[PDB]
Amino acid sequence: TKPLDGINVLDFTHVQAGPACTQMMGFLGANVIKIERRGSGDMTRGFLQDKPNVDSLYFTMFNCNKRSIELDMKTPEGKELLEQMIKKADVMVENFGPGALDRMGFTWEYIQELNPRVILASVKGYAEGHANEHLKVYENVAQCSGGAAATTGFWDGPPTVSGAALGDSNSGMHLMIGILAALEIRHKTGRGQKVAVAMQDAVLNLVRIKLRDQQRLERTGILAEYPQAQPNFAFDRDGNPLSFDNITSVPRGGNAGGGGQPGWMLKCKGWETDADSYVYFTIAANMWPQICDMIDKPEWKDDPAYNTFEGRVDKLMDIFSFIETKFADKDKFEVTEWAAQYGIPCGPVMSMKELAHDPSLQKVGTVVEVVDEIRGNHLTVGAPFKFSGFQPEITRAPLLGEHTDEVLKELGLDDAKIKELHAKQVV
Amino acid sequence: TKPLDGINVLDFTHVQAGPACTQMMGFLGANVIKIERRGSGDMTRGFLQDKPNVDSLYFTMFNCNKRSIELDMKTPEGKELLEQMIKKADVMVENFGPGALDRMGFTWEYIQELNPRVILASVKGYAEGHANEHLKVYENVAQCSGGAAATTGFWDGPPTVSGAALGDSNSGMHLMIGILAALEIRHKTGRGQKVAVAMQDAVLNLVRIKLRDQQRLERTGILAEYPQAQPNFAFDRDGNPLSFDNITSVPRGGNAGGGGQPGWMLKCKGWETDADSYVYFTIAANMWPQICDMIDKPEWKDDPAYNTFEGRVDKLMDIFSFIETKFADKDKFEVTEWAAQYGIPCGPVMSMKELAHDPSLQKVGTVVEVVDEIRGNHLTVGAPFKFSGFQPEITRAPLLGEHTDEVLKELGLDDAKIKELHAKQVV
Ligand code: NA
Repeated sequence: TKPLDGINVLDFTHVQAGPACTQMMGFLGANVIKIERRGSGDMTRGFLQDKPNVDSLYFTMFNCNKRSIELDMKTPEGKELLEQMIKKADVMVENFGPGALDRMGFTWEYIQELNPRVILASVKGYAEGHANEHLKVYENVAQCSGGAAATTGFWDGPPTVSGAALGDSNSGMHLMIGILAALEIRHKTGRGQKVAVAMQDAVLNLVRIKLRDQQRLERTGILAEYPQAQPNFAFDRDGNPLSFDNITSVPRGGNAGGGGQPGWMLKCKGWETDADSYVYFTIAANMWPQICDMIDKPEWKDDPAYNTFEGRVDKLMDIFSFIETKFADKDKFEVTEWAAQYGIPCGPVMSMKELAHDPSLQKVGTVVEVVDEIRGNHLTVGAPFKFSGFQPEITRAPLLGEHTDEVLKELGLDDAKIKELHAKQVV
Repeated sequence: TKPLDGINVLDFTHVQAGPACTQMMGFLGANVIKIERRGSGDMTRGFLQDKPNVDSLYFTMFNCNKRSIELDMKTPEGKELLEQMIKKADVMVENFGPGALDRMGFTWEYIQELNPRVILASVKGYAEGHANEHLKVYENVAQCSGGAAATTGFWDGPPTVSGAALGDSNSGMHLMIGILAALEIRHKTGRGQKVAVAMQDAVLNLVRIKLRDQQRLERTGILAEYPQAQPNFAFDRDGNPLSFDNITSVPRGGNAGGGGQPGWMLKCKGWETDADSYVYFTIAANMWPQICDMIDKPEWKDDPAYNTFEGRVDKLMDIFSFIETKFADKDKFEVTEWAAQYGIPCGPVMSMKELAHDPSLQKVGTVVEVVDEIRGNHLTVGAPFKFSGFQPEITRAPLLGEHTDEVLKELGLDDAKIKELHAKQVV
């Protein structure tokens, strides 16, 4: 028994945000019917393919546990089909532009008329009511709109995008929270709701720690845990000093700790010829004696220039630089093992190659080999929530229109009618 | 009616990941009782305070819509009190070290006996059964473990952390999905489950697109949309040109498009003195004619060297450099409007200062002013999901043990018993 067994999802989504939401629902047991445009379908199918005329890894890794039906929703027969499907549905998920679904003939009011129990879930770029609510947002545009780009990277370089899908998949996971919340009250009210997530808002949620920083900066004029708080440390491209004297918006802090304890990205053996030969090393305020033992600096234990966070503000980047010299002949795994002996939070920069072939992630079901006889097997990320009572069973992504007839038969249509729909090119 | 009205949460969490989960449940109506250590409580209270002896902004921005009780769980009386609270709870939430809750007297097995309906939810560093299951993980350590640092930043720079809480808040939002899914299944089964989210796995879920890229690279030996795919553009430390000939793990691509169309971060007027005077500019394949119009390059519309993705691969960075020269005397909002009249979605980098005081975000309830009559008002981020049926009502964060006696009275304790517990230093 899986959490969303019996939950029927009408899935209009494409690209990444929406599809990530409905795929993860499918991993938890939902019956996901992906409605695709006749003859082309989700643009990810043909987006950066690795084999010619085979659905891409972009498509397969975001569309497992779904069935595909092709539908021309601009036809009268298509609209009648939708109406029938909505009456069988628990959740409708879409990421069209503002007002698109209303123009297709299906307002929220009309949807409620068709099915009082159906939840309507949307991914948007900007929140409804925002000055910016209508225009488009790709992955990195949301990262920029939500404060992530401005606070990511280095003080002497540009705003920097995250490799993680802070815009797309993050918004999809946020929409999943919204949909599940709507399911929970429906047990009381018996009624579906409209739920929407703007990509800017999903990013801003994760950037909450930097809105803390903005207020601290306004109130106090300094962020003591940032590199720029160290006198004479940070400079711009042209050699101008960067101190909090002149800083009015949360700056980029390089590899500083964020919402963690102070930390830094330190080089390990092989860093010149291996881009990922680094650890993240933390200096937790309650672990200074342990650190002093590790690096053989007993004289730093009782010295007030070193043994409080306040004392270290003027030299912390010097301390990271010295710690780094201890790792010069050790790889990242052996530095991680060394720090762990002291209980010091520290871990490796894992490469994508290391992650793809890691035995442990395959053991726990986080990296999963999907069985696909048509395209060949591939890896995907599984469910990142682990449950005592069940396990996902991940199955291959559908071919375009693979399940059209199967789905129409479930709506009780006879063979003659299915033949008519094909002949009319409705399906 | 709010989704989680009547859901009683026994909240052991501290720092960021756990508290972000329980706060957002509170925003959706949950009754959150935060169990804190007598005398000190959640470390965020005293972490980077902006005023002496006043709860920090880290604390207040992650602990609205909660009540605080102080409890010594090392005492037999405290353990008995916990047993009573567990019997009235729907969800227990924790982010202690591995085994820590077992050691304080409450194994999953014991918990099930006390209350067959209760859900136990945990934030972990690595998943149960992982080779690294006993490693301590916070924020940037998790960004490193889950593939984000390896794939964020520049090819000639270090692995780079996101300013967004990819580790902590992201893991908390993933746990909330798990909890809501456990509630769904409990409606059918009548039984609670154990759910857990590892920070590595929450990060890797958002890094799915780079696991796409790792398989593409292994299968084909190139990622055509990356800057390194342009011959003689990207160089290493020593001045040698990088190419995918010798790249076997997904590299850092600077400000390339990720899951979006090809893009780059482009300077606008004032970039030397304003760190956030930038726009993200996307070159979507079927927008090339509009882009040619915008930048007055009519020759490029019909030239096969320029008018397809494939043709642009050997010079895309040159094209970006050229487009950037057109923005040198325009600010990021002027550039965005100029692109928008050609139908081109361009995105400004929003500073934290701009976001904190943006009218629109306060209009839609995404940035919210909390009325805090104890500490003075502050801003926070609200619910990033917007519902037709209700609005969150955000109330200020609790003082340490502010609600101890209130909570004990709800358990059925009389004033004499409560007085005894205070005297014995159990609360
Ligand atoms: Na030593």
